[PDB]
Amino acid sequence: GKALVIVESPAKAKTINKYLGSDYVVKSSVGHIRDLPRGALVNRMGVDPWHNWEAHYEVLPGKEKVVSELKQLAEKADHIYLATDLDREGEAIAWHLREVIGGDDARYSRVVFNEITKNAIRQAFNKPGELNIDRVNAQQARRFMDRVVGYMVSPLLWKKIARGLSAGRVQSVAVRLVVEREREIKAFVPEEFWEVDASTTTPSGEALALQVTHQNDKPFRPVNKEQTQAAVSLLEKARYSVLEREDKPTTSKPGAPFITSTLQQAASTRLGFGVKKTMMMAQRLYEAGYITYMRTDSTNLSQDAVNMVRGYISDNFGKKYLPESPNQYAEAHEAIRPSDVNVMAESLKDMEADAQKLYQLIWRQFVACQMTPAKYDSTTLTVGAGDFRLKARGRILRFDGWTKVMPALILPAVNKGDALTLVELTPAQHFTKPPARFSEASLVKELEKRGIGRPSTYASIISTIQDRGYVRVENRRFYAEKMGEIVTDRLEENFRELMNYDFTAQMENSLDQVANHEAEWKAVLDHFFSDFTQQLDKAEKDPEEGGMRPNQMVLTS
Ligand SMILES: Cc1cn([C@H]2C[C@H](OP(=O)(O)O)[C@@H](COP(=O)(O)O)O2)c(=O)[nH]c1=O
Ligand SMILES: Cc1cn([C@H]2C[C@H](O)[C@@H](COP(=O)(O)O)O2)c(=O)[nH]c1=O
Ligand SMILES: Cc1cn([C@H]2C[C@H](O)[C@@H](COP(=O)(O)O)O2)c(=O)[nH]c1=O
Repeated sequence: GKALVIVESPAKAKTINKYLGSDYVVKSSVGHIRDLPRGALVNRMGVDPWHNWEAHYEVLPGKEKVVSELKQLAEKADHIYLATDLDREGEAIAWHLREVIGGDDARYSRVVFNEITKNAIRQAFNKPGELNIDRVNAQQARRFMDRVVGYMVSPLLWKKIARGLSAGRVQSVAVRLVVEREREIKAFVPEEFWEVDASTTTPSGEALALQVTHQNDKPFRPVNKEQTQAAVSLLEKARYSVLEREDKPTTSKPGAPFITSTLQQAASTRLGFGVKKTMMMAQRLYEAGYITYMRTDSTNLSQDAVNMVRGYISDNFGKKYLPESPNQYAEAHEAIRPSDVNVMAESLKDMEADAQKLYQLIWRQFVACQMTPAKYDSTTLTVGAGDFRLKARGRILRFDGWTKVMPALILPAVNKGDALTLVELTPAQHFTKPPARFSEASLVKELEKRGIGRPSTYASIISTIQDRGYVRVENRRFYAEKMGEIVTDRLEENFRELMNYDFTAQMENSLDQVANHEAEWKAVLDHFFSDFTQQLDKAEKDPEEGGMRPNQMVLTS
């Protein structure tokens, strides 16, 4: 008569089983159990846009075994707990388990937790919740419209452009961003601008480096060899002196604990990890109960989490690193942080080196976020030389603050009015450089920025656009393929709304309204499908009627 606890993976089962008494029987479904696959089109999609979005879910291959294994486990249990992940997909999976197993809805509870620890599991089963149909509807809505775009747009692409090509509701918009970035880079015309550095000696022979900033009180920006040399000869004869000294106490505050998007960026910048790699390892860490749920865009930290880390900072770093009050970064979810701050990367049980480095990265950002600011004494020397003004910036670390948890890593003395002796002038030619190429994690950042992605879809978006001749990662950077641009233009021309960034961001909002009972999923899908078929209908017409242009290059005749 024990309770049945269902999770989606063996790894998560093992971890949660350590925190559930013998009264519970943990069992992983190891997969989605059930899911989707002119009536022909409807059957292929498994969803019917014409019959009020009636769906057709069938158990995945070899899962009928898992199904028949769960039912009998349920008949021996007084209650079934669906402990799927906390996001919508997880809710949907919980729904699929409750549907497939059957029985009284009262026999089912929906436990929510953002980390698999003793206390988090206790709090989750002490106040078990109900399955939220709206989050399930929100998830299915997303899924249904992705199926519609993919299965209804792709065919048009095969007929008009080339067979084998794919279309993705959000994938096509992600690609568009890369394609626009590609075109920016292709059209960019580098511009030449000069800079002039001056080496000088303070009264007491100390070396001081300055860069000219003003000439005639106007920004010094020579654009060629002659203008620079002309400025150089004026500068070689000028008398140098410190027009003014400015000593200001500055500080650098630690960043907020990680959320999905920032974790990916930092893992990509500091560890060279790609999005797929970071998310796969994040999941590994989360499922082993080492970090909080890795799909979040909430920077909140629970009081226990904050008090725990503050205890760590206090014992391991000291009073000077402990802020008076806990840092508050601005839902109900939490940031990606380690579950136990006292567990070090080196102490993780079965995690490969890279998974340890990701944890370490998460741990440090977490601890640092709750530490005091670093203090520096910033100095700004402004030097006058004839009609020129030169600058020298520098700072010395007074207190490392939060930087103490990061790996271990000089303007001379001079008073206002002191004369500087010129030693050498160094003119340097530079050129404005084209916009940086998106990186996997950098594209996500842009996606988030535009409210296009979502914690649990960012990674899927990145991968899903990568193996379809549209865009490719070369040296950890995105490059737009010819087909990518060809398709992106076709879609921009005949599926404007679908390709529009705001509308795409708005759809994410529309999905949030469904998840929050502020909109009905079918009506939302109806509206999406309405705008969609209208776009699609004109796209299918001959180009002479405003239809999509075939990817052809007609000869002279
Ligand atoms: C997570 C992490 C941060 N940091 C420091 C480097 C950055 O400071 P500087 O910009 O002053 O170099 C800052 C970046 O934080 P984020 O990774 O959150 O962006 O935190 C490390 O040195 N190593 C790490 O592994
Ligand atoms: C799994 C999944 C989750 N989510 C999200 C967004 C929110 O963080 C959370 C849903 O929670 P909410 O119902 O309380 O809004 O999960 C998506 O937007 N798409 C998905 O596919
Ligand atoms: C080209 C290159 C990028 N990167 C990174 C850092 C960032 O995570 C990402 C690109 O982001 P950025 O445009 O903000 O620099 O890829 C490396 O770590 N090494 C490299 O050699």
